[PDB]
Amino acid sequence: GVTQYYAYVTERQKVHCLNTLFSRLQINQSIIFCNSSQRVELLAKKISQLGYSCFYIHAKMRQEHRNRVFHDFRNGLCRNLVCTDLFTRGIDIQAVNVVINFDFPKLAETYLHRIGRSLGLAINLITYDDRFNLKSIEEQLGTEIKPIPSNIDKSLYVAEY
Amino acid sequence: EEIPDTDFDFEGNLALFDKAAVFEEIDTYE
Repeated sequence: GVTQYYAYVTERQKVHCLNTLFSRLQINQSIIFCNSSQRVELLAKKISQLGYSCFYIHAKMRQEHRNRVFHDFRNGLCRNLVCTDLFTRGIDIQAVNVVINFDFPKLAETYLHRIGRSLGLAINLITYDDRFNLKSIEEQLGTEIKPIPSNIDKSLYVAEY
Repeated sequence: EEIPDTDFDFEGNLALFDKAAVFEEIDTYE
């Protein structure tokens, strides 16, 4: 029940792409992954400049800070969460129906821990430099990540549908 | 930082990546 897609972008395109996703997807809540703590804080600052509420969570924080933020997220205080690879036992927030890999992971085990489990969309931002990791992860998981279509069926991720 | 006034062109940009052809090149040479 998670539909996986990729957009092909360059680093300089990623934010405009992300703004278009925010604009056109029927997001209830979303989780956005980056490949480091520093880039997480950078993207949270940027999402806030584009107009969207977000929280953020990363490896360089006290555990209890992270727990409270995530409890505040679960209760709907913000609509988007920006984070690093914090999930071990899966994502059990029901309202999250769109997960975004702002940075594509390197390892298949990283990718699995991001994408289990939003009905939901997993949208991958793929650069030329991610090409080997895309192939490796597709092969290891036994999965296909399809190109993002111009119209995403609402029945794939909006629960009223 | 670069944000045009129009929606991001997903479709044009996906034409810049011939996924199945790249993968085959990867398997052949890389």
